[PDB]
Amino acid sequence: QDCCGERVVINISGLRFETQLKTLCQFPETLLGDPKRRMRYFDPLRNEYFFDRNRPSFDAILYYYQSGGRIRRPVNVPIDIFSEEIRFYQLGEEAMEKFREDEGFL
Amino acid sequence: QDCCGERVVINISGLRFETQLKTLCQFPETLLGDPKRRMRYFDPLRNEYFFDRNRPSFDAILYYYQSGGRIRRPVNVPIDIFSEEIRFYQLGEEAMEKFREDEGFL
Amino acid sequence: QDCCGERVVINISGLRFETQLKTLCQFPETLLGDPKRRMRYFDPLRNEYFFDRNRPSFDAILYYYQSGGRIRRPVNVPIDIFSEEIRFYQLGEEAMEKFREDEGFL
Amino acid sequence: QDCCGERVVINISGLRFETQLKTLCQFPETLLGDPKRRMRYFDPLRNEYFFDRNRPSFDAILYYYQSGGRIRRPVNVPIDIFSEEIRFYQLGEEAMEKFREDEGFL
Amino acid sequence: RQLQFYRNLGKSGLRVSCLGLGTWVTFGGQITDEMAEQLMTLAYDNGINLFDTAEVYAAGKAEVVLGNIIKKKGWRRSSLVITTKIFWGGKAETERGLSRKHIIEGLKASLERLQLEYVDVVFANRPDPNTPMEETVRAMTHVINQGMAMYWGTSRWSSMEIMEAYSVARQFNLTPPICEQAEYHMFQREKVEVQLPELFHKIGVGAMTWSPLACGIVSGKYDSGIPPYSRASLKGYQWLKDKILSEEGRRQQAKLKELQAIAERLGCTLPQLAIAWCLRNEGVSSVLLGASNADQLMENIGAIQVLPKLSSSIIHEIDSILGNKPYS
Amino acid sequence: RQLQFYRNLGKSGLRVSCLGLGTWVTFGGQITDEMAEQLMTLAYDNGINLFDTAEVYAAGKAEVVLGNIIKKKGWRRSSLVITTKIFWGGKAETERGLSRKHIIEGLKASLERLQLEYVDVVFANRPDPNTPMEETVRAMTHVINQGMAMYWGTSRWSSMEIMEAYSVARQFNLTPPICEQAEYHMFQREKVEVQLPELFHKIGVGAMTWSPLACGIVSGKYDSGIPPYSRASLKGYQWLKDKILSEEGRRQQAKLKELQAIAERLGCTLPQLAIAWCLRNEGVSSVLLGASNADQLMENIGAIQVLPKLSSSIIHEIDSILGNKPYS
Amino acid sequence: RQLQFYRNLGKSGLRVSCLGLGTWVTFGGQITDEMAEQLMTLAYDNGINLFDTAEVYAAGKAEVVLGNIIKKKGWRRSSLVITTKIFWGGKAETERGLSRKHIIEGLKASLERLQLEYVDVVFANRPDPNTPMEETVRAMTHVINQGMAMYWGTSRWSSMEIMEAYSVARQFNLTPPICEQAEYHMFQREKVEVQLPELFHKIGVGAMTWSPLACGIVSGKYDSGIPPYSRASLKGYQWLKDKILSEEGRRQQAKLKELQAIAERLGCTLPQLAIAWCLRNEGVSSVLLGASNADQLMENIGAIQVLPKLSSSIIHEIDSILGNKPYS
Amino acid sequence: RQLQFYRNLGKSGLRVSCLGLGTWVTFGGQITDEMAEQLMTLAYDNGINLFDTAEVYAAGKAEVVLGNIIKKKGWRRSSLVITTKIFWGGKAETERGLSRKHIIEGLKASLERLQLEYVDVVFANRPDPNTPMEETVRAMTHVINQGMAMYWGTSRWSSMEIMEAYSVARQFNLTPPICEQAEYHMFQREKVEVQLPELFHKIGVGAMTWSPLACGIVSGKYDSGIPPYSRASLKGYQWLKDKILSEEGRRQQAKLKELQAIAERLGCTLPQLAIAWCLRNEGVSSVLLGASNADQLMENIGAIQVLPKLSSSIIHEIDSILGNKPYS
Ligand SMILES: NC(=O)c1ccc[n+]([C@@H]2O[C@H](COP(=O)([O-])OP(=O)(O)OC[C@H]3O[C@@H](n4cnc5c(N)ncnc54)[C@H](OP(=O)(O)O)[C@@H]3O)[C@@H](O)[C@H]2O)c1
Ligand SMILES: NC(=O)c1ccc[n+]([C@@H]2O[C@H](COP(=O)([O-])OP(=O)(O)OC[C@H]3O[C@@H](n4cnc5c(N)ncnc54)[C@H](OP(=O)(O)O)[C@@H]3O)[C@@H](O)[C@H]2O)c1
Ligand SMILES: NC(=O)c1ccc[n+]([C@@H]2O[C@H](COP(=O)([O-])OP(=O)(O)OC[C@H]3O[C@@H](n4cnc5c(N)ncnc54)[C@H](OP(=O)(O)O)[C@@H]3O)[C@@H](O)[C@H]2O)c1
Ligand SMILES: NC(=O)c1ccc[n+]([C@@H]2O[C@H](COP(=O)([O-])OP(=O)(O)OC[C@H]3O[C@@H](n4cnc5c(N)ncnc54)[C@H](OP(=O)(O)O)[C@@H]3O)[C@@H](O)[C@H]2O)c1
Repeated sequence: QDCCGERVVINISGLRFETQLKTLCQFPETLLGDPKRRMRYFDPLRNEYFFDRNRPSFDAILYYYQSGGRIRRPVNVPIDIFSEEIRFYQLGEEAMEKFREDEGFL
Repeated sequence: QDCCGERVVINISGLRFETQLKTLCQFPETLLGDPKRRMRYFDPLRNEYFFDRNRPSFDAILYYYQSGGRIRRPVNVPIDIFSEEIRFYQLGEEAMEKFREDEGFL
Repeated sequence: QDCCGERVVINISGLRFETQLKTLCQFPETLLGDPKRRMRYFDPLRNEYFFDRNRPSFDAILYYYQSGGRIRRPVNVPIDIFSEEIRFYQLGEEAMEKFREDEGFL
Repeated sequence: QDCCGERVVINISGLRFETQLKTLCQFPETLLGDPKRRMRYFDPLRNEYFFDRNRPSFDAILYYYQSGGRIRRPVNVPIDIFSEEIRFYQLGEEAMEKFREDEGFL
Repeated sequence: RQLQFYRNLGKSGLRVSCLGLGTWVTFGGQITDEMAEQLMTLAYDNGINLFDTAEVYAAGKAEVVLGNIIKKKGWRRSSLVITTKIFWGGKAETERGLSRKHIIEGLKASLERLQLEYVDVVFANRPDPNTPMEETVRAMTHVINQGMAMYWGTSRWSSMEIMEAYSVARQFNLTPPICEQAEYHMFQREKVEVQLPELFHKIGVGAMTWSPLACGIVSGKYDSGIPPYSRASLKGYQWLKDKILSEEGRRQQAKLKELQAIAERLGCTLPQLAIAWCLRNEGVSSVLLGASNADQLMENIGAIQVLPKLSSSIIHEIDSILGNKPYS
Repeated sequence: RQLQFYRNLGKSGLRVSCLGLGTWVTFGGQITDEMAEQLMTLAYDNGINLFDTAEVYAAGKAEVVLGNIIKKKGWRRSSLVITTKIFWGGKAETERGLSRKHIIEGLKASLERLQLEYVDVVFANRPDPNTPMEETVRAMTHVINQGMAMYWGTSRWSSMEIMEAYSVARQFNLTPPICEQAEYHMFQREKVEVQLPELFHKIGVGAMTWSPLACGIVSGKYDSGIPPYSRASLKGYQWLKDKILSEEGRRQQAKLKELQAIAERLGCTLPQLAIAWCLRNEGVSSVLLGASNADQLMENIGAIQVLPKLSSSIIHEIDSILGNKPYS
Repeated sequence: RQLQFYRNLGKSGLRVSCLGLGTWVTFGGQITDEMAEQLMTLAYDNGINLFDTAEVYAAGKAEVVLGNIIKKKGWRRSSLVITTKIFWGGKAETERGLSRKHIIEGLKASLERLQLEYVDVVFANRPDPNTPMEETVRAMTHVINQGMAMYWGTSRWSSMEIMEAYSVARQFNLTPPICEQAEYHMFQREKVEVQLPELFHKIGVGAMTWSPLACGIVSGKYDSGIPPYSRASLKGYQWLKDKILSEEGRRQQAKLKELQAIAERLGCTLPQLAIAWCLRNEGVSSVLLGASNADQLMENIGAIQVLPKLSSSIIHEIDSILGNKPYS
Repeated sequence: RQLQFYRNLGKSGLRVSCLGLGTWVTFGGQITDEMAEQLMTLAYDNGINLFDTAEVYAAGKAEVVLGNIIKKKGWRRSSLVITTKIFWGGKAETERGLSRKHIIEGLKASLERLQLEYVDVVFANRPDPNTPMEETVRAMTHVINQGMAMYWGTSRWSSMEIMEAYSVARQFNLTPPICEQAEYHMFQREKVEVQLPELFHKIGVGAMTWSPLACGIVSGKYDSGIPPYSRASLKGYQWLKDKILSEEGRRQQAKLKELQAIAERLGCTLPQLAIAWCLRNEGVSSVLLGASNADQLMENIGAIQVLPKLSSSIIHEIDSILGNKPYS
C-alpha cells in the first residue's frame, strides 16, 4: 500500500490522462483506488486502462482526486450524465451530497 | 455480425477517438455501422479511418452511439453545421426528428 | 499544382492537425496555400510544420479552409487576438471584411 | 543564456505542450524560466517535464509567456484555482496585480 | 492466361505464375524419383516457377527429392519461387506448434533438408490456440530479418485471426503477412467467395488455392467404380473411398456428367474446365496442381486455352447445374 | 498430472513438464558422473524435458558434465528445455552484476562450457542495484535477437522490479520477461501465494518453484539426528545443521510426524505428498527436484498418482496442522 | 574547383570529388582492359575518387574489369567511392524490378562480380509500378543494416516518388535516400533547374548528373558528318545517328559553333566549357564523365581552370545564344 | 580510494578504477616495448583495469604494442576495460571525420591492429561540423548492435552538442552516450567544474579526465630549466618549451613551490597531491595517467594514501594560493 512513484495511464475513448499511483490510492474505496476493481479494465498490449465512456466528465473526475475531494460539474455536461458518471466511478455518498449541495436543489 | 471485442480508431482531422466494434454495430443502417460504407475511408498504413471534417461535432456523434440514441448539440457549434454533420453521418430520420424536438422550433 | 492526396501535418504548440493538400491549395494566396511561404516552418526530422502560436484559434483557421471561406470567431478568444491571427495567416482582405460583418461593429 | 532554438516539451497530466527555449527565458525569475527550479521535474526516459496538476489553466499560463505578459483567466476555471496556479508557477507580484485589475474587485 | 502469365501475389512485389506444382502424396511416396524429375522438368519448361512443399509430407522425403532435382539440373535460384509449411515436426511435445523455438528449429531443419539458404514464402500450416499472436508475429519477423525467408503467410486461418495478426504487426512495427492458402473447388465455394475479397480490398492479402480437382473426384474417373493405382485405392486413404462410395457421390457423378457435356461442347476436357473455373476472378492469384504422370500434367496445363472462353452465360449455366452458389 | 503432463510456462507458447531436474550440489560435487548419467537417463525416459543449471554451481563443472551427458547419449536438441542463470562469474569487479558486458560474456562462456548453440530460458539470478533497468532489458533483448537464447526470466525479484521491467519493455518496444523462480515449500508460503497471482493475472508471468523439500527437511530423515552422507553432514553446510538442531526444528519434526500419519493414511509417502502439495494450484507451472541416487528420484516421480487425491478436506486438515496460512 | 575539390553528397557526411568516371559503353565493350587500367590510373592520380557502374552494362563485364583493376593496383578501400545500379538482372520474370528478392539477390551477385564486401551507394535504376514503396524502403534499409552498403539513392524518379519514399521512411523509422541521378546538359535543362532545388532545400537530397556532353554531340565532332570509330558509328546505336542527322542537329551544330567562338575567346576548348557549365550552381554535387582514350580524359579534367572564369555576363550570353531557359 | 576502489562510469553499469594508464607519447615512440610491458604489468598487479589508446597515436604502433602485451601475458578479456578514439585515419579525404563510412572502417582497422574482437568504449575524438548528428548516432548504435563495442562516449564536445546527441537518440529510439573526456588540472578548471555537473545530474553523463600534471609542468621538474630526456626536449614539442620558458611559467613555478611546501607539510610529494586533487569531487569517475619509467608510476599510484587527508581547510588554502577559482 505504498503506491510510490509508479505512473498510471488512463485512456477514456482515445483521450489519455496520466497521474501517479499515490494520487489514486488516497481514496481506496473507489473504482480507481482499489486494485481488485480496476483490474478488469487493464490492457496488457499497451500498458493502460481503457474505458469506453463519456469524455468531458473525466477532467472533473480526475480533479476530484487531485484536489483532495472537491466536486465541480463542468458547464457543458448536463446533470444526469454527470450523475451517472459519479455513480459509475463509485465516489461514494458524501461526493453525491457535495454534488447536491453545490448544485443548489439538494 | 458478432462485432466482438475488436477496437476501432477513428481520426477526425488529427483528433483521435477509440471505441469497440459492438458499440458501432448497434446501428447497422448508418455510415459507421455498416462495413460497406466505411471501407473507403480506411488507411492501411496506420490502421485507422480518416475524415477531413469538422472536429467539435464528433463528440456528439460518438455520444449518439454510446448513449443508445440521444442527440445533443454542443453549445459552441451552430445549427447548420451540426445539421450537415447529421446529414453526412447518415443517422436517419428519427435522429433528425429528435434533433428538431430538442432544438425547440421543430 | 495537382495537390492530390498527400497529407499534411500542422503542429500548433504541441496540438496536431491533419488535412489534405488539395484542401490547402484552394486558396493559393495565403501562407499555408503557397509552398514558398510555408517552407521556412518545415521540420525535417518529424515531417510536419511547427508554429509557436496561439492554440484555440487554429480550429477556426482550419474551418476557413474546410468550409470554403466562412469566418467564425470562437467564443473564448477575444477580438484582438483573433484579428492578429487573421493578419498572421494572410487570409486576405475579404476575410477581414467578412469578420467585421459577422462581428457587428464593422 | 542564449536559449536559442532548442524545443521544450511540457506534459501536464497527459496533455502535451511544446515551445522554444527563448520563449521561456524571457522571464528568468519564474519556475519555468530558471534552469535550477525546473530541473526536479525532468523525466530522462521521455525527454520532457511532467506536472501532476490542473489541465485547463496551462493554456493561460503558456499564453502569459507567448504574449509578452498578458494575464487572462479562462471562463471555465474559477478564481481560487487559477490564483493557486499563478502562485505555484511563480509569475511574480505584477502578474497578480494585473490579474486583480483584470478581474474587477482588486 | 495462367501459366506463363504472371501476376502479383496479393499486393506485394512478388510475381508468380497462376499454375504451380505441389509436393503432396506423389513425391517421395507414390511415384519414383525419375518420374518426379520428369514432372519438374516438364513444369519448368512451360514457364511454371512456383513449387510448394511441407515438412510433414512423407517425413521430409519430399523436401529431400525436391532439393536433389534442383541441385542436379543446375537452375538459377533467382528464377524459382519455393515455399514451405511448418506445423508438425516430430513426436515430442516441443516439436509442434507456432512458438518461437519450433518456428526457428523447423525452418532450419527444412533449409538443411532442401540444401538451400532461404525460401521465398514460409507458411503457418494451421492456427495455434496455445501461443499468443505477438510471439508468432515476432518469430516470423525474426526469421525474415535474419535472411532465412523473404515473406510469410497463413494457411487455414479465419478472417478474425488474419486481422488480429495484421493489427499486432501494425501495433508493434512488425511485418504483416501477404497470403493465405485456402481450399477451393466446385463443391467447396464458401470461404474464398464470401470472406477473402473483403480482406483483399482492405489489407491486400491474396489467395493461393489448393485441391482444384477434389483429389481426383471432379476429373471424372470414379464413375464406374474404383480403378486400380488411384489415390482411393492406396493404403491409408479409406476416408476418400468412403466419401466416393456414399450417396452424395452419385449425385456428384451425375452433375459431373452434365458438366462433361458442357466441356465437350466447349471443345475441351472436364479437368481443364474445372481448373480454369477457379481462375475466373481476380481475387485468386495461383492454383496449385497435383499429378501422378506426365500425361496428366500435360493435360492440366492446357486450361490456358479454355480460360478466355468462359463468358457469363456459361458461368450462369454451370451455376444452374451445380446449384450451390453462396448468398452474399 | 505433473511429469508427462504438459502445460505452458506462464502465458508463453513454451510447454514444459511440471517436474524438472536441478543441477545443484550433486552434479560435479557430491555424486559421480556415472550416477549423474543414470539420473538423467531415468528422468528422460519418464517424460521430463526440463533441466536447470547455473554458472556458479561448482565453478562450471555442473555445466561441463551436463553438456557431456547430452552429447554422449545423442538426444535431439528440439526435445529438451535447458535453462541457465547468470550473476556471479569470477573474482574481478567486472565479472559480476547485470550490466551489458557481463551478460554477453557470461552467456558466451556458459554456451561454450555446455557445448550448445543456445539455451531456452536465461535467468537473472538476483537483482542488481548498480545497473539501470533499461540497460538490463536492452541486453536481454540483444542476446535474444542474436540467437543465443529464446526467452528470459527473473529470479528472487520483487513485484515492483518485475513491473518496472515490464513497463520499460513496453516503453522502448523491447521484450518482457516470461517467468520467475521463487522458493516454495510447506514452511515458506508467503510470496508465491500472496504476490505472484496478481502478476500472473495482470501481465502473464508464471512461476517455477524450487526447493520443495527444504533441502531434505520435509522428507523426514532428520528426526533421530544427523545421518551420515547427508547434505547436513557435508563440509560447507553448517548453517543447515544449525537450523535442524535448533528449537524450531523439533516443532517442525513433530508437525512432520503428523503429516506422515496423514500421508500414510492416503496410501503414499511423505515426500510424495510434500511434492504434490506444491502443484495443487494453477499459478505454479513446474517444480524443480533434487536427488542424490536413483531410488530417491524414482520415489519423487511417484507424486503424480497422489496429486488427484487431494480434496479440499485434506487441504484444510494440512492447513490446520501446519497453522501458517498467510492472510489475504 | 571540381576534381580534387571535395564537397558533400547532398547533406550527408560523404565527401566526393565533383568529377567522376563512368563505366558505360567503353568498359568491357568498346575499349580493351589495358586502356581501362590506364584511364583508371590517370583518374586516380588526379584526385578523382568516384567511380560508377551498373549490373546491366555489358552483362556484368564492366563490373568484372572494374574489380580486376582495383585488386591489381592494390589501392586502399577507404580512399574510394564505388556505386552500383540495380534494375535488370536476367531474362526470367523474377530477375527484374524492385522487390525484396531481386534487390538482395542482385546486390549479392554484383558484390560477387566486383570482388568486394560492400559498395558505398546503391541506386534504384528506374521506378517500379508493381511494387509498394514500403517494401522497397524496407529492403534498402535491410541491405544497409547487414553491411552490404552504406547509403542508397534513386535514379530517374519524379519528385512525388522521392517525397513518398521520404514520408514512408519517416513513418516506419526507416532510412531515407540521399541522392538522385538525373540527366543534365545544355539541351536538357528542365528537371535539375526547376524541380530538384526544392527537394534539396526541403529534405536535403543532392544531385549527381550524367551525360554532360550528350554522348559526344556538344563536343563538336559531328559537324562535317559521322567520323569512324565514334559512338554513332557503332552497331546498336542507330538512334543517336538518326538524332544527329536530322533537322534539329543542324541548328544544334550552328549553336555549337557560336559557343565554340565564346570558348575560344575565353581561352579554352568547347568540352571544357560544356563540362564546367554544369557545375556553376551549388545544387549539383558531381558530374560523371565518359572517355574512350587518355587524351579525352586529360582534356576533360581541364575544366577546373575554366570554372572560376564564368561571370554573370558570360552566363547571360550563353543563355542568349541557347535560348532554352526554363521559366520559374 | 582511487586505484582498487571501483566506481561506476557515469550512471552505467560499467565499473572502473579511478586511475588508468594512457597510451600517448611513450608507447611506440619514446620508450621501448620491454619498458611498456613492465609498466603494464606494474599497473595490472595493483588493480588498474582501465587502459586508453587511439588510432592517431604513432600511426597505430601504440595499438600494436598494446595488443602484443595482452596476448603475451595471457590475461582474461573479461577483467580488462579497453578504449579507443576515432577521428583521424589517413591522408585521403574520406579517411577522417564522423561519417558512417569512416566510423565503421576505422573501428574495423583498430580492432584488427589490437587483435581483439571488441572494445569496451569507443570515443569520438572531436566534433564534426560537416556531418549531421543523426548519422553519427545511427553509426554508433550500429557498431554497438553488431558486437564491435559495448558503449560509446564523446571527447572535446560542448554541452549543447552532448544534449543534441541525447535528444536525437531519444527521438529515434537509439543509444545515448555515457561519458565525456575533458582536460582537467590545477590551471584548467572551468569546464569540469561549471558545465559538466548539470549534465551529470540531468542525463547521467560522467567524466573521465586527462592530463592531471599538465604534461609534467605541475610535477615541479622544470624550475631550474629544461632537463635532458624530458618531453619538452623532444623533437616536435617546441610549443610546450615555449609555454614553459615564457613569463607565465615563472608565476606557475612560484605557485608550484608554495604547493610543494603544502604537500611536504602533509607528508607526501607534489605529483601525489596534484593527482589526488582531481578526484576530490564525485563528478569525476577516473583519471588517466602517463609515465615514462616505473619509478614515476610507482610514485603516481601513491595518491591513494593522500586522498582521505584533504580536508576543507587544505582545499581553501590551495584555492587561496592558486587564485583561479571559477564563479558559479
Ligand atoms: N495448405 C494445406 O494445408 C494443403 C493441404 C493439402 C494440399 N495442399 C497442396 O495442394 C496441392 C495440390 O494437391 P492435390 O493432389 O490435392 O490437387 P488435385 O489436383 O486436386 O489432385 C488431383 C489428383 O488426381 C489425379 N489427377 C491429376 N490430374 C488428373 C487427370 N487429368 N485425370 C485424372 N486424374 C488426375 C492425380 O493422381 P491420381 O490419378 O492417382 O488420383 C492427383 O493426385 C498439393 O501439392 C499441396 O502442396 C495444401
Ligand atoms: N533460483 C535460485 O536461485 C536457486 C537456488 C537454489 C536452488 N535452485 C534450484 O533448485 C533446484 C532443487 O534443488 P534442491 O536440492 O534444493 O531441492 P530439494 O528437493 O528440496 O532437495 C532435496 C535433497 O534432499 C535429498 N532427497 C531428495 N529426495 C529425497 C528423498 N525421497 N528422501 C530423502 N532425501 C531426499 C537429496 O539429497 P540428500 O539425501 O543428500 O539430502 C536432495 O539433495 C536445484 O537444482 C537448483 O536448480 C535455484
Ligand atoms: N543513371 C542512369 O540511368 C545512367 C544512364 C546512362 C549513363 N549513366 C552514367 O553516365 C555516365 C557518363 O556516360 P556518357 O558517355 O553518356 O557521358 P558523356 O561525357 O556525355 O559522353 C561523352 C562521349 O563522347 C566522347 N568524348 C568524351 N570526351 C570527348 C572529347 N573531348 N572530345 C570528343 N569526344 C569525347 C566519348 O567517346 P566517343 O568519342 O567515342 O563518342 C564519350 O563516350 C556513364 O558512365 C554512366 O555511369 C547513368
Ligand atoms: N581525449 C583526448 O583528446 C586526449 C588528449 C591527450 C591525451 N589524452 C589522454 O591523456 C592521457 C594522459 O597523458 P599525459 O601524458 O598528458 O598525462 P600527464 O600525467 O599530465 O603527463 C605527465 C608527464 O610528465 C612525466 N611524469 C609523469 N609522472 C611524473 C613524475 N612523478 N615526476 C616527473 N615527471 C612525471 C611523464 O614523462 P616526462 O618526465 O618525460 O615528462 C609524463 O609524460 C594519455 O594517455 C591520453 O590517453 C587524451
